[PDB]
Amino acid sequence: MNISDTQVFVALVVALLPGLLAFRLATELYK
Amino acid sequence: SHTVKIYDTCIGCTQCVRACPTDVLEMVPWDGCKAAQIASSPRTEDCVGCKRCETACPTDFLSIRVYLGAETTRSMGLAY
Amino acid sequence: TLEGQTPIFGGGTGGLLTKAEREEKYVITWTSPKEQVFEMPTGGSAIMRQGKNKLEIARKEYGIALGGQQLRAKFKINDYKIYRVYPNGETQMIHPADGVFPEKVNQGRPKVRYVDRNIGSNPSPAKLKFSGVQPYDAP
Amino acid sequence: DSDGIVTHLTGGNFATSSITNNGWLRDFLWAQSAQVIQSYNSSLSAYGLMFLAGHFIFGFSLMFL
Amino acid sequence: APFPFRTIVSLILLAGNILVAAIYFHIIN
Amino acid sequence: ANSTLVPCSKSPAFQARMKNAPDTYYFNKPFKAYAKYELCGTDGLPHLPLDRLDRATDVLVPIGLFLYVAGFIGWSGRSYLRATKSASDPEMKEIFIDLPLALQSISKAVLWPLLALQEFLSGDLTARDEEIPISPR
Amino acid sequence: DMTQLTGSYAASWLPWIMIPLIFYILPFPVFALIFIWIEKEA
Amino acid sequence: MQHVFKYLTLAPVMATFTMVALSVVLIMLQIWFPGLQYGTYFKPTP
Amino acid sequence: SFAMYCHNDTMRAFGRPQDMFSDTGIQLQPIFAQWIQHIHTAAVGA
Amino acid sequence: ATKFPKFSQDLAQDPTTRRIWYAMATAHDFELHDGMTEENLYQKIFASHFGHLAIIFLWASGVLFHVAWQGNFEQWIKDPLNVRPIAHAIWDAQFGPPAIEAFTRAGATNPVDICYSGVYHWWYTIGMRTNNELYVGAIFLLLLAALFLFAGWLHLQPRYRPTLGWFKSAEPRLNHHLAGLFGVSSLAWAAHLIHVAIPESRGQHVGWDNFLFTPPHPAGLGAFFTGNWSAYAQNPDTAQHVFNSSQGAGTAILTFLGGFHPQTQSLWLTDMAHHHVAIAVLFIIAGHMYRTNWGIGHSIKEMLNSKSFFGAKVEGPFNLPHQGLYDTINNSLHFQLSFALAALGVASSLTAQHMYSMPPYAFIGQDFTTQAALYTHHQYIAGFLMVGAFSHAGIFWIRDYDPEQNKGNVLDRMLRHKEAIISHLSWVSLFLGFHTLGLYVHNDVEVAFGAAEKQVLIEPVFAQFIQAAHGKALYGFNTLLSNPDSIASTAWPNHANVWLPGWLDAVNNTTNSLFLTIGPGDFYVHHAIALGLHVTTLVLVKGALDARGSKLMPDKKDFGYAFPCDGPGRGGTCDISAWDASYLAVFWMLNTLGWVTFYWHWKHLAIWEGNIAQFNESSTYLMGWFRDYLWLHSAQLINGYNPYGTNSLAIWSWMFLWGHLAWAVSFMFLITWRGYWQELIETLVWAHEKTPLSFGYWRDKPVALSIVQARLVGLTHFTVGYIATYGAFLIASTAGKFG
Ligand code: F6C
Ligand code: F6C
Ligand code: CLA
Ligand code: CLA
Ligand code: CLA
Ligand code: CLA
Ligand code: CLA
Ligand SMILES: CC1=C(/C=C/C(C)=C/C=C/C(C)=C\C=C\C=C(C)\C=C\C=C(C)\C=C\C2=C(C)CCCC2(C)C)C(C)(C)CCC1
Ligand code: SF4
Repeated sequence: MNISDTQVFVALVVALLPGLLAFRLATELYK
Repeated sequence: SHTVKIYDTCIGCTQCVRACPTDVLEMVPWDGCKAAQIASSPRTEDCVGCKRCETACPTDFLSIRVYLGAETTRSMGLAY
Repeated sequence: TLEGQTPIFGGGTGGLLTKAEREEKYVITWTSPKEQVFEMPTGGSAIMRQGKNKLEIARKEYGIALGGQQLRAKFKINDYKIYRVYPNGETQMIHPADGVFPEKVNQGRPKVRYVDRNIGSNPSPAKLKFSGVQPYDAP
Repeated sequence: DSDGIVTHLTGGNFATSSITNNGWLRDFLWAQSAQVIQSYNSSLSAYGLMFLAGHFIFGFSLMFL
Repeated sequence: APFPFRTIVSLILLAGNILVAAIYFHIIN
Repeated sequence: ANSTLVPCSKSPAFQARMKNAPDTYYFNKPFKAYAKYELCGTDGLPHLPLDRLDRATDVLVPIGLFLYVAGFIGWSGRSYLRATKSASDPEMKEIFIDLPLALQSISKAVLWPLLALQEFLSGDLTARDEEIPISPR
Repeated sequence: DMTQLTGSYAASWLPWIMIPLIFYILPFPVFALIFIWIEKEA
Repeated sequence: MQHVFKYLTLAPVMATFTMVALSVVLIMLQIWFPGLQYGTYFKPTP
Repeated sequence: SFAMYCHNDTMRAFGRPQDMFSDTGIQLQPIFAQWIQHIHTAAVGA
Repeated sequence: ATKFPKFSQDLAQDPTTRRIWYAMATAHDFELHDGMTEENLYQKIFASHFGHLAIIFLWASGVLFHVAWQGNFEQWIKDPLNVRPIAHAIWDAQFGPPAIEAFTRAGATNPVDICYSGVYHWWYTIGMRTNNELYVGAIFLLLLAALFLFAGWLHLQPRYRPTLGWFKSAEPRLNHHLAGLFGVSSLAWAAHLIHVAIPESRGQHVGWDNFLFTPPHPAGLGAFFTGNWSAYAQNPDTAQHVFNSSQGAGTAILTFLGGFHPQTQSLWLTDMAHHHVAIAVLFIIAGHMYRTNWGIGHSIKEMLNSKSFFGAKVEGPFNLPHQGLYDTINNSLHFQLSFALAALGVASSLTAQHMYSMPPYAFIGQDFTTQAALYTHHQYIAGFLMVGAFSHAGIFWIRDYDPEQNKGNVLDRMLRHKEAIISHLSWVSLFLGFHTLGLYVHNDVEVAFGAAEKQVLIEPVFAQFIQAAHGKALYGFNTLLSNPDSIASTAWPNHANVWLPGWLDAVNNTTNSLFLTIGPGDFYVHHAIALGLHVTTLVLVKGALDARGSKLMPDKKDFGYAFPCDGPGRGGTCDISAWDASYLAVFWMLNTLGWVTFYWHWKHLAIWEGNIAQFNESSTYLMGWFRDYLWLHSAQLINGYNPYGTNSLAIWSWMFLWGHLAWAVSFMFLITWRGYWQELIETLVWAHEKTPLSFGYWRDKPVALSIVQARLVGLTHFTVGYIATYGAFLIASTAGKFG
């Protein structure tokens, strides 16, 4: 029994947090 | 542009100046050698970096050294 | 303005390009004792006129090759001059810079990019870290 | 044969196998090299030795190039 | 120069090689 | 003691190869030599071990024979090269072999192990470090 | 059936849209962004 | 004639003569004593 | 010439032989060479 | 000029397409950036390392998420020996029905890939059982990566940017990384094995919901504090234990049995727990060696600069001058990176050599394709790391080494006899190459002429003796551990060889890879490997030691690490830079690792087939490798698709040709050189300018790739084709004949 629809959607929303922080770090390193 | 330096071991044989295909080098008065002249590189903006001058230099080690640097249109030898 | 008659040439594919009209162009002028056939720097043969000639070339190396290896070495013509022409019309004569050919020593020429040591005494790059000075440029 | 029926050396596989270079790799290079790859301990063993000799010189040349 | 410190370490290391070869040749167990 | 190698004359796999071998010059006598003298593996092929105090001459004879010949060639070339250095045109002596000099170098190289020992003891074998061309560090 | 791409996993419609998006929808706009970035005059 | 003798002492000529002479020696050793192997040299034929 | 071979490899790997450049798929008949063969055969009367 | 690249005005003023190429190539060379200071160099690197750590955690999160989402982990638990693990689903809209059916397997109803990384076996051993547990781990790694991404941004803010002195404080960093990063992490992992993994292997579920009140051992922590440590080793798992069940399961948490679990054929979980317990203690002790803030502890600078050995005057350690080295390493990031890459390269080789022989994961030794993939993966990575160690060693010589502060020390001595080092490495390479190749072709001619008995077949007696010394009684030797009466086997004073009965059982088991039997075929290939190791070292060492200069180029240090040449003068100077030696060494590293992985794969293929005699009789001549390994095992790979249909190997067939194509393209970049293409590009420039309706025009003037860039691009195609071609063959030839 693999993960459900809600778990996949939750992982997508959670992955936004490292996504935005990756952008912040990349732009900071560009300075 | 490339950087062309002339060191004190130059013997003033004028061979580097004759070998230059873009007239970067000229011979100037000097007193450090019997020929009483030394190579100079006043026009390094026209230097392409072919290193023909180093090939022509008879001293050991080279009295003239070319250091390839920032590339421009004329240093890349571009007719376009 | 640069005066002279262009050599007889039927056209070629190795002539000037957009760079001549946009960034810079070069012109080589010389005087010949007779009408004779020479080789264009970018391929093909052209006929230089009886009087004084004027040739437009894309690169400075073309003028040094034509004037140095053909005009002087082959046709015994020693009065060729190379000009740099800008799109705005400004023209400066760049070869020979002071009227004397560079291979012949001329008084009043300063020493440019001369290092007062043998090449083996250049400092190690570790000594010049974070200073922006190359070993060959070190005092 | 006596009836005029022709069986070809590779059975007419050029039309369907040569249109891909996997077919060239498999049905031409791999399949038709069986004779030279299995020529050891036979009269064709010289061709087997020269098959490896050619491979050696090709790789050897890459050092210079 | 006899190289004292050089040859002492060399002899010690060579002694280990001989000792291992002794076990390998069934001279000692 | 080693048990995975047995004498070839007692290896059934080797006997199968011996029986099935072609009856030519290349297999008649060599197979008999392998049977008496060689140790065979489970595949029936002779194997050369280095874990035997016995048959040590089987290891030392080929090794010593090669080292003497290789040293003979090396000493012939070295002594010939050293003799041509004093010549006016040593390079010309290398594309043109000097027969009297080559024969002399070859003759002395027969006793190369003795000559090399004498040169090493007298310090003539090697040149000093400071007298050898090197590149800047 | 095995005549089409399917998914027994949760939200199998996600590869149906994400594969086109990442591989042949967004990459050209992304290349345009990078191209503008690397060609900007100082 | 002395020029021909000088030619025969050339490095390629001497290398060819030496290589051929050594090749012949090794070839005849294969004909007279085929199948020589490590652990078999200088042993009597069984 | 070559990229259509790569096209054929990908179509065959996909299990889509009908999309290949082949006699049984998208045909590329060398009609001019076929025409020459017919002309040269009919020239002698065969 | 252009804004891009921000770090180089010299590139930003370049009017050609070379500007874009070189910006990407020098973006991470922070030391050459415009106006770069030493403090800003370390601060930028420190934040970059946070980004790389986050990328690793995101990568591990993706592996976990796709298995929990599209894999078959729970089904694979019930039958690990017969169920194919699923990597992820396939969504390629260009698939046809035959391709969809071919890739629909392993119990799935959609096309899937078969995992070959071994993560199923790893997660199974460490106690993971459900897809929800994998999902929670994936979510946790997403948050962990977010933490490190924030940390990198935080440590770039003005108040949190560390000073240069903080980066240069070597002793506190060594103390914390030994005791804390290595020791405490090892202790925490042993805790996970004791508290979670071991109970889960005995049918008992331990998770965050019940681990606080579920002791791992009946004796509890009282046995630890009272000195009754032997209670933890009592009642181990029985030889009839069934993994993931309580049948035949003991209660011990720290045993030292040795050998393998009889069913899983992998290392005992309780053995691994005691391993990381002992490792943690050793590394925590090692983390107290150097002085930081309390006087006690060694000073590395003092140890290197020391000149007195209990009063006696010595040059230094081993009577060798090590003075001035502390500043050399501490100021050279390339010197530190060289050691770090070399250590990781050796560790990656040791991982490959020890994971196949002593599998640490349940049933992973029976997943033949996974075993081949993991060994090849970590050996090739090790080879790349080894090249990098010497590459940055050559960079150290040019950029960070100065003779004045290293005068007369051990580093200077190496540079002063570089000719002896290089010439002797050349001799070893020539000796190995002449005789290894010569013996191969001698065996080639004998076998070809029907005289296989006339082959030279040198027995690897020295390595066979080592195997016997480790307990392998097959060879008949009676030395050390293969001799039960030997003092090594008995351990006469204490008889504490509680490892030996398990170790000997695994050593003499004929069904595992622990000390595989070796014959003459194994002797020759190790000497091929030795040749590859010595030549690749020769190319790398010669480049590093000649980086400062040579007779041909005395002033090479003034030109940098990577330059094309010094012109056609002085005979010609192609590939003269130290970078070019690293470029040449990658070819030899690929060739050496090719020989290594060819040998590992063919030997294991014969064993898995049940045809060990094939390898033993054919590996002694090169035609046996070419015929019975390459030609023989390519048959099923190249039939992944054919005029009759497609199977699951169609991807490895297409990738097999894709690797050959990339390899072929590299030859163009490597054989043809720049000036040919620059002249061709000039002709195309003319054509574009004279063609109507072509309104486009280059903002960057098109130029041929630079001389150095061509070597890099060609090497990249050569390497990518090398890896892709062999990876496809390795997977297809093993998975096509097995699970
Ligand atoms: C931009 C613009 C432009 C234009 C317009 O405008 C053009 C045009 C021309 C004409 C004139 C001619 C004819 C055409 C053809 O056929 O070929 C091509 C094809 C195609 C397809 C090309 C392409 C086209 C265009 C590009 C289009 C685009 C569109 C798209 C879609 C976009 C997309 C975008 C996204 C974002 C991705 C040509 C050519 C040539 N090219 Mg050339 N281009 C250009 C671009 C480019 C680049 C980038 C490069 C690099 C890669 C090159 C390259 C090349 C070479 C090698 C050659 C040859 O050989 C040729 C010749 O010379 O002959 C004679 N070139 N061209
Ligand atoms: C390193 C490596 C290697 C090695 C090491 O070890 C070797 C060795 C062997 C042996 C064991 C034998 C016999 C020995 C003798 O002879 O013995 C007598 C003598 C004496 C005792 C002594 C002698 C001495 C001398 C004379 C001295 C001089 C030398 C010189 C210097 C050399 C140089 C010269 C030149 C060469 C010309 C043999 C033989 C064979 N082979 Mg074999 N090898 C090889 C190489 C090779 C290659 C590449 C190939 C291809 C070509 C082949 C081929 C062949 C064939 C076909 C055959 C035959 O048949 C034989 C037989 O049977 O087997 C069994 N393989 N081998
Ligand atoms: C003249 C005889 C001679 C002698 C005594 C040596 C001696 C040496 N060479 Mg050497 N070499 C020679 C010729 C010789 N070389 C020639 C002709 C070449 C060109 C192919 C080389 C190429 C060479 C390389 C590339 C290397 C050596 C190395 C070495 C050293 C150890 C390995 C060795 O013995 O070489 C083994 C032999 C070879 C590698 C090839 C030589 C084989 C040729 C065919 C011998 C020719 C002999 C000559 C024609 C006889 C003429 C004599 C006659 C006029 C009387 C050692 C100092 C190695 C080194 O520096 O290690 C420290 C190393 O890397 N040599
Ligand atoms: C680095 C980890 C990683 C990797 C390599 C992959 C790989 C893949 N994913 Mg995936 N995924 C991941 C993490 C990862 N996943 C995570 C954490 C999630 C939960 C948010 C998802 C959710 C997800 C969905 C919903 C789908 C895929 C799909 C796919 C496949 C097609 C690519 C795609 O559509 O991307 C889609 C990617 C996302 C929706 C988000 C990815 C988020 C990760 C963390 C980004 C990682 C960025 C990376 C580290 C930076 C690279 C730096 C650069 C220098 C290389 C491919 C096998 C598709 C598939 O299964 O096709 C069959 C699909 O539909 N993924
Ligand atoms: C026209 C040819 C073509 C095209 C365009 C595609 C396109 C695609 N196929 Mg595909 N395929 C084809 C032919 C083709 N296929 C054929 C002929 C077969 C055999 C029948 C297959 C079999 C096949 C399978 C079995 C799978 C695909 C998948 C995919 C998708 C992933 C993209 C990809 O393949 O890698 C594109 C690669 C990248 C974009 C690289 C990502 C960037 C990273 C960061 C690079 C990092 C490099 C790495 C670190 C270094 C090497 C590491 C390595 C050693 C492990 C994509 C939709 C996969 C899928 O479903 O994806 C969801 C999948 O599982 N295909
Ligand atoms: C932790 C390991 C590590 C670290 C921190 C570094 C760091 C550095 N290396 Mg180094 N290196 C390493 C490992 C490492 N390397 C290894 C293992 C090797 C052996 C292969 C090398 C070989 C090497 C050479 C030969 C050179 C460096 C250079 C450099 C410096 C500049 C980086 C650069 O050129 O810009 C960034 C460069 C790139 C991004 C290169 C592009 C990518 C290449 C072509 C790989 C091809 C991509 C492939 C298809 C897919 C990969 C995945 C994809 C996501 C990229 C920098 C300090 C250079 C230097 O200091 O100049 C003086 C230099 O010349 N290194
Ligand atoms: C099949 C391919 C191949 C082969 C055989 C070699 C062989 C060699 N390379 Mg090499 N190399 C190659 C490809 C190859 N390379 C490629 C593609 C690259 C990338 C550019 C390199 C890069 C490279 C570097 C950077 C270095 C080498 C070195 C070496 C030598 C070390 C091994 C040795 O001494 O063995 C012994 C010699 C051999 C096995 C060569 C074959 C000898 C033949 C068989 C003797 C036959 C004699 C016979 C009479 C000839 C017939 C007559 C004929 C002349 C007409 C050796 C000559 C190293 C070196 O020179 O160190 C000494 C070194 O530094 N190579
Ligand atoms: C027992 C044995 C073994 C082993 C051995 C060994 C281990 C050895 C070592 C050795 C060594 C460790 C050595 C060293 C050396 C050193 C040096 C240093 C040298 C030198 C030399 C020289 C110098 C030479 C010279 C010469 C001569 C004499 C002649 C010719 C010429 C020449 C010049 C070359 C084996 C198993 C193999 C086999 C069996 C037996
Ligand atoms: S060629 Fe060399 S020696 Fe002659 S003038 Fe020029 S720099 Fe001086």
